[PDB]
Amino acid sequence: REKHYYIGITEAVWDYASGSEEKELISVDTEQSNFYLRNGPDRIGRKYKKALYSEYTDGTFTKTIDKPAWLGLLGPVIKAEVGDKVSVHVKNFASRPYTFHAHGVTYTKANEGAIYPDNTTDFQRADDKLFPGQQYLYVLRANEPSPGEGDSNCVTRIYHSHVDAPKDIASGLIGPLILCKKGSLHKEKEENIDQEFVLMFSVVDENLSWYLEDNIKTFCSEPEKVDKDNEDFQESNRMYSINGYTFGSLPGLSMCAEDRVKWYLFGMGNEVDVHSALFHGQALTSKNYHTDIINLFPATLIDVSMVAQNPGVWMLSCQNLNHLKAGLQAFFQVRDCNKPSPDDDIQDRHVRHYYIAAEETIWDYAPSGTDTFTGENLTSLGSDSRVFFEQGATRIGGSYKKLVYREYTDDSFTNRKQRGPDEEHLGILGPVIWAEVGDIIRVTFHNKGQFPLSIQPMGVRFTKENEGTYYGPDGRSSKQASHVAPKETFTYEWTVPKEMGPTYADPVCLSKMYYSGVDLTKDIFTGLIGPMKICKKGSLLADGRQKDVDKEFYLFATVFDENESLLLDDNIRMFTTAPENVDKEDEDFQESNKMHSMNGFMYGNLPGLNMCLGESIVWYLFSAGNEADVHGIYFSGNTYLSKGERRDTANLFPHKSLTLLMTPDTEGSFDVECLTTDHYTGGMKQKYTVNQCKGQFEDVTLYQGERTYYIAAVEVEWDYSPSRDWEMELHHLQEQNVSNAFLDKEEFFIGSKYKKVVYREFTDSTFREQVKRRAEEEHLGILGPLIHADVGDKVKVVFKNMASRPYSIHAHGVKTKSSTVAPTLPGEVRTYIWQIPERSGAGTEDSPCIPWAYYSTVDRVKDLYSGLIGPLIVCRKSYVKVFNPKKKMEFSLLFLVFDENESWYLDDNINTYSDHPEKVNKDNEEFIESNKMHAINGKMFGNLQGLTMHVGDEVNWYVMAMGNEIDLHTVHFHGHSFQYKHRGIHSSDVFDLFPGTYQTLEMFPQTPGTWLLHCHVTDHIHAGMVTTYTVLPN
Ligand SMILES: [Ca+2]
Ligand SMILES: [Cu+2]
Ligand SMILES: [Cu+2]
Ligand SMILES: [Cu+2]
Ligand SMILES: [Cu+2]
Ligand SMILES: [Cu+2]
Ligand code: NA
Repeated sequence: REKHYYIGITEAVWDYASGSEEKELISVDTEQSNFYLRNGPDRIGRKYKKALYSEYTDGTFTKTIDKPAWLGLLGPVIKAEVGDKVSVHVKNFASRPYTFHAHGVTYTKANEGAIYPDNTTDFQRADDKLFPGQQYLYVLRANEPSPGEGDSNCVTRIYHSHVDAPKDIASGLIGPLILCKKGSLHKEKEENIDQEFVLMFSVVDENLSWYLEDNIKTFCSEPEKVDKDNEDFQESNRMYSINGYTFGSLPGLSMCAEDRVKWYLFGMGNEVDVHSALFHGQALTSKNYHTDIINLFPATLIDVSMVAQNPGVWMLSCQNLNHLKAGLQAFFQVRDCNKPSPDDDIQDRHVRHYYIAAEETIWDYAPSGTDTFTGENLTSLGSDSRVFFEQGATRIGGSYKKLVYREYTDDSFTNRKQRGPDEEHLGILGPVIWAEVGDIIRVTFHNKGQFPLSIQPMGVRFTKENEGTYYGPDGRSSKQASHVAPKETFTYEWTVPKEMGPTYADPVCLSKMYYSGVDLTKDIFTGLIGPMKICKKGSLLADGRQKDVDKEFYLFATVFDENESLLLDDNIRMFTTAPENVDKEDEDFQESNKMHSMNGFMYGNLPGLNMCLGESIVWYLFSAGNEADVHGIYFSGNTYLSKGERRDTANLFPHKSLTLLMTPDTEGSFDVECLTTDHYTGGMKQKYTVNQCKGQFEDVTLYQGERTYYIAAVEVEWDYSPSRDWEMELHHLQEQNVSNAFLDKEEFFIGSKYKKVVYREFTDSTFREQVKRRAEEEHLGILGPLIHADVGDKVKVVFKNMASRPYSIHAHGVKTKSSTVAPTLPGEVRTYIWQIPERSGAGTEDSPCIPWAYYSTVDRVKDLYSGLIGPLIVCRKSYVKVFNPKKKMEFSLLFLVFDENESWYLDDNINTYSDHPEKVNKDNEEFIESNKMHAINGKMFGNLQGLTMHVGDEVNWYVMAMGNEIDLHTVHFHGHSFQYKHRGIHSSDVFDLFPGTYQTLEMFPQTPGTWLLHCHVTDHIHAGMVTTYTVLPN
């Protein structure tokens, strides 16, 4: 279809609380409320000026069309079906240059709506910058791999200005392009959908807007008492919002019961935006998999379905805790329009009645007081583990009073039900609640604590009465469910109807959690968290095991803020011997009580994780917390399959829950750990053990071929950005001046060139000749040599250490002989046996070539940041089969903010490169900035080159990301979409990366021009994690 959309960039004042409330929110008092919505002299408050898209009838732009209540500040909705030509008529009524850049959709270089160096001119910059008053036509065609085969009828896509996109997004220009299949739409609305909504979780940083100057003068009553760097002031401008509606203010979300609702969600913003949206007491599914949470990061695109049940009014919170108490809340209002309900009638309805008590104890994050890994007493002088565990003056140290759930046999909470053999790993986790689809869970809860508590589950049904978090006004009579008094008892009825359990395509049993629901921002962190496990009808033994599985495990990787324990007070009394000197707001104090743990154990001390070779293992993982609970739970040595995909590493977030299926092949003592730099060094690393419980020769199956890459570790001047002309043209085009923290040399600072240790390939085993880097290998940079392998091989890596301290080399997915890597001393040279079984390459639903990282493992963290990272691709042994022409290209992309401050080569870096080596205060955080290098494949600001291809090629992009907590990255390709999974059943143009995420992205280029490739997180675009790839016209 040929479609037209009239959209105008007007300027206006946007109210982030739109009256008149005066609601009852979770973990929010009016002090919180005020921090953000008072209001000068030194505070802008609750209304700001923003530039916003608006819909009109004509290209006269003389009458408008009202944007629905619930849209808030978002531009109007552009629906497009496949092959439609959409003509977006724009008029810039605002006071500055803006644009209209679309996403899941095809456009020439003069319908992009975006401005960078792309080699373009004159006729192709009419898109790139609409000056004030100018009108423009943006021509869109719905002609990518548009929605996937396995994607649903319509998917979430966005549009926004791209002059300085963070600053244009901040300023209010952002809106939804819903993208549907040919031809799902009857009268602009998906056939057989009753309700269509769009939501944005933006932490909308109004400090970054173009309208701060205009906003401080207009709203701050005394504008020279306004240090724009006032830590506090800045944070007073961070509107934790849903369509720009902070604190429960989002209006217009009402739906009749039994309505089919599509929700078109997306993240937007910066490092701070680690969302975790929850639609309270409601049925969710994404791609015919159940989802309880919906995480969203910057520009994370995703749709979901819901049949709206349970008339009433419910919270749509985000359970990132720091987000939650900055009021990232809103309500949706499920009607009782009296539609007839299709009631099965699940036969044979079973009742799982549990007896749990909340009570007190001391933990003992380290029973052993040592590091099973390094061997050391955790408190040794200089150790990274000391900080957390140190005791005396104003440091609590190693043990904390915690409330924790525990199981009792019955009614009278008198006999326990003692922690059995395999339940040894649970630790701080409460007892597992479990059920089948159709059941009726009940939980008799008794409190034996100082404070009042509850049990809020995740992903079961509960009537209003049973809801264990309080909020309103929602019409609740009893507050008893939500508030249980420090020695009271309540019970506690949940149902588990079909829609809350796992689907057709889902695993057997879903990973879930239950927590205490009074004040989430303290009760979970206090120890009030247990695992839950809802399973398919009859998939469970009457004892509660999965019918065909040997061992089940549970893991809760969270960072335990004791800092917000209900009992911080109680602990400062009970364990500091200068309690009067305890400054609760002292950074260095706060650190002491951040127990980076798994099941509340640290530095190797988790018992229970024990299994025999080749057993059916089913791991259930979950997490909770805030934007520093990004995780990569990597099992060394073994891998798992989850919904037909193969990895070894679990990316976890607040209220995320993963079910992993594993059958473990190599025998030994292997490492569960968080790849996230800080969690490792801070003690998030445990052990599991595969034992020989019969055997019994010593190989239990297979291998075939044998390949020999000659690799070497060396040791070189790495410039991160040798030209600057790209950066220079960028900033000249946007008319910005800007100097750069990282790159500019300053007085005392480094800039761009740093000594690093890179992997390289060598020809013989003499290493006198280093392989020359090809021409379509030249895009790799800091990466080591590409390593191909096929489902069957073995890989000899012969590794010389042409470096100056012990390194190693090893790869994810890959298999070896038993649970150990060998170090490789300088000058010395060594061989590694990487086996490549069935469990190292694609799974059912994986596309055939899948990448992994190979990296040093002397010092996981310091080695990795120093330069030692590479790609290993593990392709399925194809065929006798097909012949006649293909064409094909490959690109490995590694997204990493390289912490040069962690380099072994830092000393030498500083001495060598800085103008004055004396002025370098190493803890200076002007400096910890200059040396955080934001880069794709070790290169920045268009100095990652020879991403080059031709129209009609078949490109596989091997994207990976490693590193810290800051290293969440969102990959966006301008011009083109892509697919993932085998064949290409899911399409998107933003792929979400964290440390331990590796994925093959199938792209089919088709448009001549030079196109941009950024991380969509605001800090990283601006830091220089960006480049272009060129597509050429045959
Ligand atoms: Ca352009
Ligand atoms: Cu959030
Ligand atoms: Cu974008
Ligand atoms: Cu990024
Ligand atoms: Cu784009
Ligand atoms: Cu962009
Ligand atoms: Na404010």
